[PDB]
Amino acid sequence: AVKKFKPYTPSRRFMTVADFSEITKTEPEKSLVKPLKKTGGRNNQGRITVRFRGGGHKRLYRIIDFKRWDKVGIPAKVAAIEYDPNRSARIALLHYVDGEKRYIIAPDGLQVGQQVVAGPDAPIQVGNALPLRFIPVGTVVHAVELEPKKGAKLARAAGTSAQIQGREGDYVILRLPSGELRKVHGECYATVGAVGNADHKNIVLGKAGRSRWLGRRPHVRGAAMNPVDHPHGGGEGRAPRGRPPASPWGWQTKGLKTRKRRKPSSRFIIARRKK
Amino acid sequence: MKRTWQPNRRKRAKTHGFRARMRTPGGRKVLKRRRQKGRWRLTPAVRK
RNA sequence: CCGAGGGUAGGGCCCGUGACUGGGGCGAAGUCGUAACAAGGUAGCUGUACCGGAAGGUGCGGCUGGAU
RNA sequence: UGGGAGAGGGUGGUGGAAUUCCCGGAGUAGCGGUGAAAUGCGCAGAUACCGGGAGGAACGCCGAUGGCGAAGGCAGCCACCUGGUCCACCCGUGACGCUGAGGCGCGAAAGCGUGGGGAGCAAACCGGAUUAGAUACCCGGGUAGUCCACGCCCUAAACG
RNA sequence: CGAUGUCGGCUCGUCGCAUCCUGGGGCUGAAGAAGGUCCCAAGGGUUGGGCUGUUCGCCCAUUAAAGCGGCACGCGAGCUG
RNA sequence: GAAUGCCGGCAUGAGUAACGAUAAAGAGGGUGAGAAUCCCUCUCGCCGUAAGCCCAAGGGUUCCUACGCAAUGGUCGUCAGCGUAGGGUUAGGCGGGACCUAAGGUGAAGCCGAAAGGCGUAGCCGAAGGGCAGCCGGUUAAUAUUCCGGCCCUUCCCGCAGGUGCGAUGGGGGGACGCUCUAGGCUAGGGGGACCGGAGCCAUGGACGAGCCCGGCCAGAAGCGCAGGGUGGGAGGUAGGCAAAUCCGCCUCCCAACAAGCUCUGCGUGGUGGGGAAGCCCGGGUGACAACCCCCCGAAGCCAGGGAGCCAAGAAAAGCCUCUAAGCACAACCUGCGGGAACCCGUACCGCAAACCGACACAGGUGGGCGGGUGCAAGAGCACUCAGGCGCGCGGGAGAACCCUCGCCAAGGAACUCUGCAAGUUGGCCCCGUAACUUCGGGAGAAGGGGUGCUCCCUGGGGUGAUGAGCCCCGGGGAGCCGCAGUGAACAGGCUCUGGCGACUGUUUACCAAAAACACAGCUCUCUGCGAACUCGUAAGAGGAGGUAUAGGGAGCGACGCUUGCCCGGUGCCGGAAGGUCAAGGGGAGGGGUGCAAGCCCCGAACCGAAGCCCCGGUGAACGGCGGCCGUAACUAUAACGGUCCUAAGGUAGCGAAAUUCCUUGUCGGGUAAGUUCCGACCUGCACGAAAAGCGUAACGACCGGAGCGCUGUCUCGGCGAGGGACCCGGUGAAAUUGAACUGGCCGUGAAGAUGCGGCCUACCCGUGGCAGGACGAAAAGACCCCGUGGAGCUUUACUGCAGCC
RNA sequence: GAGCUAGCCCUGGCCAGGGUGAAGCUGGGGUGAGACCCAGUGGAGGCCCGAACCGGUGGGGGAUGCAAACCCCUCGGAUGA
Ligand SMILES: CC[C@H]1OC(=O)[C@H](C)C(=O)[C@H](C)[C@@H](O[C@@H]2O[C@H](C)C[C@H](N(C)C)[C@H]2O)[C@](C)(OC)C[C@@H](C)C(=O)[C@H](C)[C@H]2N(CCCCn3cnc(-c4cccnc4)c3)C(=O)O[C@]12C
Ligand SMILES: [Mg+2]
Ligand SMILES: [Mg+2]
Ligand SMILES: [Mg+2]
Ligand SMILES: [Mg+2]
Ligand SMILES: [Mg+2]
Ligand SMILES: [Mg+2]
Ligand SMILES: [Mg+2]
Ligand SMILES: [Mg+2]
Ligand SMILES: [Mg+2]
Ligand SMILES: [Mg+2]
Ligand SMILES: [Mg+2]
Ligand SMILES: [Mg+2]
Ligand SMILES: [Mg+2]
Ligand SMILES: [Mg+2]
Ligand SMILES: [Mg+2]
Ligand SMILES: [Mg+2]
Ligand SMILES: [Mg+2]
Ligand SMILES: [Mg+2]
Ligand SMILES: [Mg+2]
Ligand SMILES: [Mg+2]
Ligand SMILES: [Mg+2]
Ligand SMILES: [Mg+2]
Ligand SMILES: [Mg+2]
Ligand SMILES: [Mg+2]
Ligand SMILES: [Mg+2]
Ligand SMILES: [Mg+2]
Ligand SMILES: [Mg+2]
Ligand SMILES: [Mg+2]
Ligand SMILES: [Mg+2]
Ligand SMILES: [Mg+2]
Ligand SMILES: [Mg+2]
Ligand SMILES: [Mg+2]
Ligand SMILES: [Mg+2]
Ligand SMILES: [Mg+2]
Ligand SMILES: [Mg+2]
Ligand SMILES: [Mg+2]
Ligand SMILES: [Mg+2]
Ligand SMILES: [Mg+2]
Ligand SMILES: [Mg+2]
Ligand SMILES: [Mg+2]
Ligand SMILES: [Mg+2]
Ligand SMILES: [Mg+2]
Ligand SMILES: [Mg+2]
Ligand SMILES: [Mg+2]
Ligand SMILES: [Mg+2]
Ligand SMILES: [Mg+2]
Ligand SMILES: [Mg+2]
Ligand SMILES: [Mg+2]
Ligand SMILES: [Mg+2]
Ligand SMILES: [Mg+2]
Ligand SMILES: [Mg+2]
Ligand SMILES: [Mg+2]
Ligand SMILES: [Mg+2]
Ligand SMILES: [Mg+2]
Ligand SMILES: [Mg+2]
Ligand SMILES: [Mg+2]
Ligand SMILES: [Mg+2]
Ligand SMILES: [Mg+2]
Ligand SMILES: [Mg+2]
Ligand SMILES: [Mg+2]
Ligand SMILES: [Mg+2]
Ligand SMILES: [Mg+2]
Ligand SMILES: [Mg+2]
Ligand SMILES: [Mg+2]
Ligand SMILES: [Mg+2]
Ligand SMILES: [Mg+2]
Ligand SMILES: [Mg+2]
Ligand SMILES: [Mg+2]
Ligand SMILES: [Mg+2]
Ligand SMILES: [Mg+2]
Ligand SMILES: [Mg+2]
Ligand SMILES: [Mg+2]
Ligand SMILES: [Mg+2]
Ligand SMILES: [Mg+2]
Ligand SMILES: [Mg+2]
Ligand SMILES: [Mg+2]
Ligand SMILES: [Mg+2]
Ligand SMILES: [Mg+2]
Ligand SMILES: [Mg+2]
Ligand SMILES: [Mg+2]
Ligand SMILES: [Mg+2]
Ligand SMILES: [Mg+2]
Ligand SMILES: [Mg+2]
Ligand SMILES: [Mg+2]
Ligand SMILES: [Mg+2]
Ligand SMILES: [Mg+2]
Ligand SMILES: [Mg+2]
Ligand SMILES: [Mg+2]
Ligand SMILES: [Mg+2]
Ligand SMILES: [Mg+2]
Ligand SMILES: [Mg+2]
Ligand SMILES: [Mg+2]
Ligand SMILES: [Mg+2]
Ligand SMILES: [Mg+2]
Ligand SMILES: [Mg+2]
Ligand SMILES: [Mg+2]
Ligand SMILES: [Mg+2]
Ligand SMILES: [Mg+2]
Ligand SMILES: [Mg+2]
Ligand SMILES: [Mg+2]
Ligand SMILES: [Mg+2]
Ligand SMILES: [Mg+2]
Ligand SMILES: [Mg+2]
Ligand SMILES: [Mg+2]
Ligand SMILES: [Mg+2]
Ligand SMILES: [Mg+2]
Ligand SMILES: [Mg+2]
Ligand SMILES: [Mg+2]
Ligand SMILES: [Mg+2]
Ligand SMILES: [Mg+2]
Ligand SMILES: [Mg+2]
Ligand SMILES: [Mg+2]
Ligand SMILES: [Mg+2]
Ligand SMILES: [Mg+2]
Ligand SMILES: [Mg+2]
Ligand SMILES: [Mg+2]
Ligand SMILES: [Mg+2]
Ligand SMILES: [Mg+2]
Ligand SMILES: [Mg+2]
Ligand SMILES: [Mg+2]
Ligand SMILES: [Mg+2]
Ligand SMILES: [Mg+2]
Ligand SMILES: [Mg+2]
Ligand SMILES: [Mg+2]
Ligand SMILES: [Mg+2]
Ligand SMILES: [Mg+2]
Ligand SMILES: [Mg+2]
Ligand SMILES: [Mg+2]
Ligand SMILES: [Mg+2]
Ligand SMILES: [Mg+2]
Ligand SMILES: [Mg+2]
Ligand SMILES: [Mg+2]
Ligand SMILES: [Mg+2]
Ligand SMILES: [Mg+2]
Ligand SMILES: [Mg+2]
Ligand SMILES: [Mg+2]
Ligand SMILES: [Mg+2]
Ligand SMILES: [Mg+2]
Ligand SMILES: [Mg+2]
Ligand SMILES: [Mg+2]
Ligand SMILES: [Mg+2]
Ligand SMILES: [Mg+2]
Ligand SMILES: [Mg+2]
Ligand SMILES: [Mg+2]
Ligand SMILES: [Mg+2]
Ligand SMILES: [Mg+2]
Ligand SMILES: [Mg+2]
Ligand SMILES: [Mg+2]
Ligand SMILES: [Mg+2]
Ligand SMILES: [Mg+2]
Ligand SMILES: [Mg+2]
Ligand SMILES: [Mg+2]
Ligand SMILES: [Mg+2]
Ligand SMILES: [Mg+2]
Ligand SMILES: [Mg+2]
Ligand SMILES: [Mg+2]
Ligand SMILES: [Mg+2]
Ligand SMILES: [Mg+2]
Ligand SMILES: [Mg+2]
Ligand SMILES: [Mg+2]
Ligand SMILES: [Mg+2]
Ligand SMILES: [Mg+2]
Ligand SMILES: [Mg+2]
Ligand SMILES: [Mg+2]
Ligand SMILES: [Mg+2]
Ligand SMILES: [Mg+2]
Ligand SMILES: [Mg+2]
Ligand SMILES: [Mg+2]
Ligand SMILES: [Mg+2]
Ligand SMILES: [Mg+2]
Ligand SMILES: [Mg+2]
Ligand SMILES: [Mg+2]
Ligand SMILES: [Mg+2]
Ligand SMILES: [Mg+2]
Ligand SMILES: [Mg+2]
Ligand SMILES: [Mg+2]
Ligand SMILES: [Mg+2]
Ligand SMILES: [Mg+2]
Ligand SMILES: [Mg+2]
Ligand SMILES: [Mg+2]
Ligand SMILES: [Mg+2]
Ligand SMILES: [Mg+2]
Ligand SMILES: [Mg+2]
Ligand SMILES: [Mg+2]
Ligand SMILES: [Mg+2]
Ligand SMILES: [Mg+2]
Ligand SMILES: [Mg+2]
Ligand SMILES: [Mg+2]
Ligand SMILES: [Mg+2]
Ligand SMILES: [Mg+2]
Ligand SMILES: [Mg+2]
Ligand SMILES: [Mg+2]
Ligand SMILES: [Mg+2]
Ligand SMILES: [Mg+2]
Ligand SMILES: [Mg+2]
Ligand SMILES: [Mg+2]
Ligand SMILES: [Mg+2]
Ligand SMILES: [Mg+2]
Ligand SMILES: [Mg+2]
Ligand SMILES: [Mg+2]
Ligand SMILES: [Mg+2]
Ligand SMILES: [Mg+2]
Ligand SMILES: [Mg+2]
Ligand SMILES: [Mg+2]
Ligand SMILES: [Mg+2]
Ligand SMILES: [Mg+2]
Ligand SMILES: [Mg+2]
Ligand SMILES: [Mg+2]
Ligand SMILES: [Mg+2]
Ligand SMILES: [Mg+2]
Ligand SMILES: [Mg+2]
Ligand SMILES: [Mg+2]
Ligand SMILES: [Mg+2]
Ligand SMILES: [Mg+2]
Ligand SMILES: [Mg+2]
Ligand SMILES: [Mg+2]
Ligand SMILES: [Mg+2]
Ligand SMILES: [Mg+2]
Ligand SMILES: [Mg+2]
Ligand SMILES: [Mg+2]
Ligand SMILES: [Mg+2]
Ligand SMILES: [Mg+2]
Ligand SMILES: [Mg+2]
Ligand SMILES: [Mg+2]
Ligand SMILES: [Mg+2]
Ligand SMILES: [Mg+2]
Ligand SMILES: [Mg+2]
Ligand SMILES: [Mg+2]
Ligand SMILES: [Mg+2]
Ligand SMILES: [Mg+2]
Ligand SMILES: [Mg+2]
Ligand SMILES: [Mg+2]
Ligand SMILES: [Mg+2]
Ligand SMILES: [Mg+2]
Ligand SMILES: [Mg+2]
Ligand SMILES: [Mg+2]
Ligand SMILES: [Mg+2]
Ligand SMILES: [Mg+2]
Ligand SMILES: [Mg+2]
Ligand SMILES: [Mg+2]
Ligand SMILES: [Mg+2]
Ligand SMILES: [Mg+2]
Ligand SMILES: [Mg+2]
Ligand SMILES: [Mg+2]
Ligand SMILES: [Mg+2]
Ligand SMILES: [Mg+2]
Ligand SMILES: [Mg+2]
């Protein structure tokens, strides 16, 4: 339930912020934070390789547990639900009965005070991690390993979910957040339920400065440039594209598919995505 | 207005100094040429 | 001091009038088509929506004040 | 107090039929469509038949001239939550009643906002026919919308 | 073209006369007043505004009249832009 | 003898401009060969959130003293940041190093690259961040938290005493964190005192006074006091913190909880050590046994790691503590005391500037701290002033034009002009009051008005304290006084109506454009399933992102409102396992050369053979495109209607003479006395039109149009006045330019615009202040234009390659 | 060569004073409960006015300059991109 503002400035007229209603603890766990080296879109050559990055708020990285098969059979308790500026989802603090403490991304409906657990025999309950082959077909699921033990890869953005559509040998069929149908190995771990903070998609940044706070510097239209800069540059006055619309580097940007043809995972993409 | 020369001893030593030049093929040739010309000083003076 | 009223400024209501514009009423014998009245030749009417020179048409839902 | 009938309402679940699409099989010269046709689709293997899969919407027989609700309206099946109502006993209160300008709430469809969903259907739209024309009726496509949640709109041959 | 700054305005004049006014005349389809037309004449005079960068033009209110041209479309080592 | 030639010398312009902020000067007395310019005294003026003081950078002896004045100093010079010489910078505690990490850099391991080299974990380096022990006064010509004095403190080594399972690069805790708002108590700082200390003063009409003037502190160990921060205790279990672990983490139990207890800071007090004014007399000395006290204001600083709220969610590492392992428990560590030990570098001086950056002693540029008082609502604003520092390194006269900066102006009041450009007006506060329209915030400081000083009288509440006095802060009522005028000086909106554009705050062409351009939230299309796409790189490797389709790249559009039509024939992109074409390769009908021959060697048809292209479809918020002629209605006119040609389809809604309209000042209406502009209409739209978005839109704008009010020197139309210049005198003394010059007018001529030729006219020789018509005046080998088989940026379905991709 | 200038990275610092008065909180009213209304408190914002600071709008001066971009008046931002 994003919170609105009265129109007492030009920008508050449209700005919307998250209700933060589920967060129960407002400073992070000191044993699980580390400094996030801001890059600014520069690589190790010092060159911008991702344009229009830099200058957002300072952040600390919360170390997340994307391999829950780490602690098979060891129940943990949901101790807090916290704000993580490195991701759209909220995070959940687990106090394992071990005494060990860890962060997971917090699925929708998780409640501080409940227990969760990871393993082939865990209850089909929100927050539990199992190998894919043990979740009953039909269950929506998140934080999905793409290859066994390599770590949660799929469906981690706020409010996302993969659905289990069926089995086939060592492989289960998933409907990804993109709507694509892909085979994933049954031994790949995944966490029951969808990701929380579904209202994340309904936040209205409201002003330029809010984009600046996020580390997003202003984006310049190719049509606003000169020929030395961009295919859309130049022109007396304004100008339509005057050619197939292109990126700064020449390639076409409306419809041109760019997935590599002979990629080995093609044998595992069943249906390319929707909509 | 603010002009272009804004002396900075640490900047001067770290950019044009002896150890900067020796770390680099082009920097060493600079020393070889300034020594072959017989310059009384091979890198700029800066007081540290 | 109050004080007719005069002056300055800013409001409210009403009446007249205005290039041009909207439709309305009326007008013996104009042009277009034929929507309705018979099952009116696609039953009709309906609220709404969209479209079309025009009557209208079509969708969704409703009414019989519909026929056989 | 004890009872009853009921698509009354809200939430969550869940079952089979059918259409469409997809994969595999087998199979070949047409299919579909109409008043007659054409567009369309089909040897790049369609139609018709079999096995698998996905997904949406609606709920056949029961079903009635039936039932429920204040009206709009309500139809697979299961559970939970909740309304109204009827009967029997004649037990309690002792006129506490009727109506009702304002107000408040509910209010088919279509329509609007932000998300989602999208099988079928289908305004607009395109095409094929018909015709003097055909911005129609008929045919082949087809986008909103039809469906979900929340929020508006507040109309009707909202009729007995 | 080893540079002659290019419209208009403003300022400052000066000159030509094919004269707008004022002076003097002839003719008149000149009764008078008022005109028309041509001749002489350059002494002096020849307004203020609205519009437009404007020159030019139209318009408003006057006027004896509201002239037409040249001077590097006079005048940017005088100004404006 | 010429090359806008090169180098040098010297001229011309010229005793000309200028002598660098208009803060400002005058006199006396010194010194000296020489004095507006150096020294001293008195007077005057200027800064005073600086034009004063303290740091940091940078500079590098410029500091202090004596001795100098050739050059440097925009004049002078006895002076100086100049010349010569001598002197001058003192630290265990301040700063940096013998400590720590940050970006980054470097880099055993490892990876990559023709070579050079590029990466790279740990580790090392890296600071203005963390950590760490000194305060006050005195003293020098010049250094001082450094020397000296007083009182404090840190670390290291050794010894003694008491204690303790001691022990680390290993585990853990801590260090350790944002933004805005903010409590309580303090301190810095400041105001006042009828109290305390003081050399004196009584003027000029009055005052010997509860008079004037001056000052009334600073540092301090332990303890104590106040105010704050930090912090649960005990037990049992334990599988987690990459060995161990009594620590930490998790669970259970008991007890304690706004406390208290323990601990750590700040402030106060504190033994003790210092300071101490005006005035006067020659930096000193006296004052002086100086006094050193009360009240009020009060930080943005301190307690601090305080509290609250918020979303954009806010370094690391060491010191420190705790836990254990090897080990060792004659050790070792901890606590207290004692002695000893304690190194290297900086320290002068300038530091908003004459010592730094700008070629200059240059009106420019330069980060941090302190920055007093009074009044004006507040304040770092403004005026004046303290402390302190200056009068800007040419002067003296004069009182022309003209220029700059400034002041006033009769009557008029935008008539000025491209334009009210410029300049007036308005101007703070308090109160009354305030319109269309609106997204309900706003528009709003709307507009427009009233008030504003001083005296006396009465009175309400707060802060401190004690509830009282005093001090201080917010008010209310009443009666009066003066002036032209009471925010009496200074600082301080002119306002309204209406269009275009862009929603908005932002951003830009450093140095001619700040805008309607860019950006912007938001909207849509599209790519991307993660070793993602994409981007940089030969690679390795990075970025993307320690992210994962509610995410990330690309593209257009550009808040929001209502909307965004028709065309897929061509180009693009997407789909199509058929067909057609298609390279290397396969295949080898059949040929050719050569050898006596086996053979060797060469050419080679059918046919098999990818991507791409052709072909079949799809696709517009992909590139794009969205007709012509003729006829027609019972007045006329015009055509709702029709005929036909063409197209892939013929422009929908909305808008329209427009930031677009050529004809054009279209036509009509409005505003004006008059309106090529403006606003409102109409529509034959040369040549609007729907995300290169269409039409609107409250609010916003140093954007661009039109209008009105107010007020004005803009103007009619100018006048006077001020100061800085110009002018004259003394001092110093440039410049571009320059074939040489003994350099007039007219009418002609001349390469077509003559001081220089002809003919006439006119004209004694030389200057000074002025003005700009000429010398086709200066400046820059025309930017326009053309030419050169000159060059460069840029485009593409030009050519030909290359990356990349298939 | 990034000691100018552009962007980013790390770590520090700066923003006088005044005005406006969002959410929330509380109290009151309202209702079946609500929504909601009023008052108080509260202190939000690419909010408002205005120094420092950052800009460079209009005009004038300067133009062999004080200056190879300055000076005066005026004007924009000033808790934020
Ligand atoms: C104001 C001073 C300048 O004059 C003008 O600007 C003058 C008004 C002219 O324009 C002058 C008349 C020109 O000549 C004309 O050229 C035309 C092409 C042709 C003309 N005739 C031949 C017709 C000819 O006369 C020309 C070319 O000047 C460009 C002269 C040419 C010799 C120059 O370039 C000349 C050296 C100019 N210049 C470059 C200026 C650069 C730009 N700038 C401007 N202002 C600043 C500035 C501002 C503030 C602070 N600092 C700097 C910088 C200077 O430094 O000084 C100049 C003389
Ligand atoms: Mg809002
Ligand atoms: Mg509101
Ligand atoms: Mg939340
Ligand atoms: Mg840590
Ligand atoms: Mg990185
Ligand atoms: Mg690197
Ligand atoms: Mg990029
Ligand atoms: Mg970037
Ligand atoms: Mg989060
Ligand atoms: Mg994320
Ligand atoms: Mg897999
Ligand atoms: Mg979104
Ligand atoms: Mg951020
Ligand atoms: Mg973006
Ligand atoms: Mg952009
Ligand atoms: Mg452009
Ligand atoms: Mg451009
Ligand atoms: Mg470039
Ligand atoms: Mg290009
Ligand atoms: Mg282009
Ligand atoms: Mg362009
Ligand atoms: Mg154009
Ligand atoms: Mg352009
Ligand atoms: Mg376009
Ligand atoms: Mg084009
Ligand atoms: Mg292209
Ligand atoms: Mg590519
Ligand atoms: Mg896909
Ligand atoms: Mg600069
Ligand atoms: Mg610098
Ligand atoms: Mg340095
Ligand atoms: Mg440096
Ligand atoms: Mg370097
Ligand atoms: Mg070096
Ligand atoms: Mg080498
Ligand atoms: Mg070598
Ligand atoms: Mg040298
Ligand atoms: Mg030598
Ligand atoms: Mg060198
Ligand atoms: Mg009267
Ligand atoms: Mg009909
Ligand atoms: Mg009919
Ligand atoms: Mg009919
Ligand atoms: Mg239709
Ligand atoms: Mg076949
Ligand atoms: Mg589906
Ligand atoms: Mg009933
Ligand atoms: Mg009874
Ligand atoms: Mg309804
Ligand atoms: Mg058709
Ligand atoms: Mg026909
Ligand atoms: Mg009925
Ligand atoms: Mg020329
Ligand atoms: Mg020349
Ligand atoms: Mg020229
Ligand atoms: Mg020249
Ligand atoms: Mg007569
Ligand atoms: Mg007569
Ligand atoms: Mg005559
Ligand atoms: Mg005359
Ligand atoms: Mg002309
Ligand atoms: Mg004209
Ligand atoms: Mg006359
Ligand atoms: Mg006349
Ligand atoms: Mg003329
Ligand atoms: Mg002539
Ligand atoms: Mg000329
Ligand atoms: Mg001419
Ligand atoms: Mg001409
Ligand atoms: Mg001329
Ligand atoms: Mg001229
Ligand atoms: Mg000029
Ligand atoms: Mg001119
Ligand atoms: Mg000239
Ligand atoms: Mg001249
Ligand atoms: Mg000239
Ligand atoms: Mg111009
Ligand atoms: Mg010669
Ligand atoms: Mg020369
Ligand atoms: Mg030469
Ligand atoms: Mg030379
Ligand atoms: Mg020379
Ligand atoms: Mg020479
Ligand atoms: Mg010589
Ligand atoms: Mg010489
Ligand atoms: Mg000379
Ligand atoms: Mg001379
Ligand atoms: Mg002269
Ligand atoms: Mg000069
Ligand atoms: Mg000068
Ligand atoms: Mg000044
Ligand atoms: Mg002054
Ligand atoms: Mg004197
Ligand atoms: Mg002497
Ligand atoms: Mg002197
Ligand atoms: Mg002298
Ligand atoms: Mg002097
Ligand atoms: Mg002196
Ligand atoms: Mg002051
Ligand atoms: Mg430094
Ligand atoms: Mg120097
Ligand atoms: Mg000298
Ligand atoms: Mg001398
Ligand atoms: Mg000498
Ligand atoms: Mg000199
Ligand atoms: Mg000088
Ligand atoms: Mg010294
Ligand atoms: Mg010491
Ligand atoms: Mg040592
Ligand atoms: Mg190497
Ligand atoms: Mg280093
Ligand atoms: Mg270090
Ligand atoms: Mg440090
Ligand atoms: Mg230290
Ligand atoms: Mg101390
Ligand atoms: Mg111990
Ligand atoms: Mg911390
Ligand atoms: Mg941290
Ligand atoms: Mg920090
Ligand atoms: Mg914040
Ligand atoms: Mg103190
Ligand atoms: Mg005070
Ligand atoms: Mg254990
Ligand atoms: Mg004594
Ligand atoms: Mg501060
Ligand atoms: Mg603190
Ligand atoms: Mg705190
Ligand atoms: Mg680190
Ligand atoms: Mg052992
Ligand atoms: Mg032993
Ligand atoms: Mg040593
Ligand atoms: Mg020192
Ligand atoms: Mg300064
Ligand atoms: Mg100095
Ligand atoms: Mg000077
Ligand atoms: Mg200076
Ligand atoms: Mg004071
Ligand atoms: Mg004030
Ligand atoms: Mg002076
Ligand atoms: Mg000064
Ligand atoms: Mg001077
Ligand atoms: Mg004179
Ligand atoms: Mg002045
Ligand atoms: Mg006067
Ligand atoms: Mg006057
Ligand atoms: Mg007026
Ligand atoms: Mg007037
Ligand atoms: Mg005017
Ligand atoms: Mg105007
Ligand atoms: Mg004024
Ligand atoms: Mg004022
Ligand atoms: Mg006032
Ligand atoms: Mg009004
Ligand atoms: Mg109003
Ligand atoms: Mg208005
Ligand atoms: Mg309006
Ligand atoms: Mg309102
Ligand atoms: Mg007012
Ligand atoms: Mg007001
Ligand atoms: Mg008075
Ligand atoms: Mg103001
Ligand atoms: Mg713009
Ligand atoms: Mg703008
Ligand atoms: Mg717009
Ligand atoms: Mg808008
Ligand atoms: Mg701003
Ligand atoms: Mg510029
Ligand atoms: Mg430029
Ligand atoms: Mg430049
Ligand atoms: Mg400019
Ligand atoms: Mg601007
Ligand atoms: Mg721009
Ligand atoms: Mg833009
Ligand atoms: Mg915008
Ligand atoms: Mg939008
Ligand atoms: Mg979208
Ligand atoms: Mg590349
Ligand atoms: Mg990473
Ligand atoms: Mg916008
Ligand atoms: Mg745009
Ligand atoms: Mg609206
Ligand atoms: Mg097409
Ligand atoms: Mg097509
Ligand atoms: Mg196509
Ligand atoms: Mg072969
Ligand atoms: Mg085209
Ligand atoms: Mg086309
Ligand atoms: Mg339409
Ligand atoms: Mg028009
Ligand atoms: Mg017109
Ligand atoms: Mg228009
Ligand atoms: Mg046009
Ligand atoms: Mg026109
Ligand atoms: Mg025109
Ligand atoms: Mg006209
Ligand atoms: Mg009119
Ligand atoms: Mg017309
Ligand atoms: Mg355009
Ligand atoms: Mg508007
Ligand atoms: Mg603006
Ligand atoms: Mg603007
Ligand atoms: Mg006006
Ligand atoms: Mg007016
Ligand atoms: Mg004047
Ligand atoms: Mg004067
Ligand atoms: Mg004389
Ligand atoms: Mg002289
Ligand atoms: Mg001299
Ligand atoms: Mg000669
Ligand atoms: Mg001669
Ligand atoms: Mg002569
Ligand atoms: Mg002469
Ligand atoms: Mg000629
Ligand atoms: Mg001649
Ligand atoms: Mg002559
Ligand atoms: Mg001669
Ligand atoms: Mg001759
Ligand atoms: Mg002659
Ligand atoms: Mg002659
Ligand atoms: Mg003559
Ligand atoms: Mg002269
Ligand atoms: Mg001249
Ligand atoms: Mg010439
Ligand atoms: Mg001339
Ligand atoms: Mg000339
Ligand atoms: Mg040349
Ligand atoms: Mg040339
Ligand atoms: Mg040139
Ligand atoms: Mg030419
Ligand atoms: Mg050629
Ligand atoms: Mg040629
Ligand atoms: Mg060429
Ligand atoms: Mg070029
Ligand atoms: Mg720098
Ligand atoms: Mg500020
Ligand atoms: Mg609160
Ligand atoms: Mg602001
Ligand atoms: Mg304000
Ligand atoms: Mg300026
Ligand atoms: Mg600037
Ligand atoms: Mg101005
Ligand atoms: Mg200035
Ligand atoms: Mg100023
Ligand atoms: Mg201002
Ligand atoms: Mg402001
Ligand atoms: Mg402020
Ligand atoms: Mg910020």
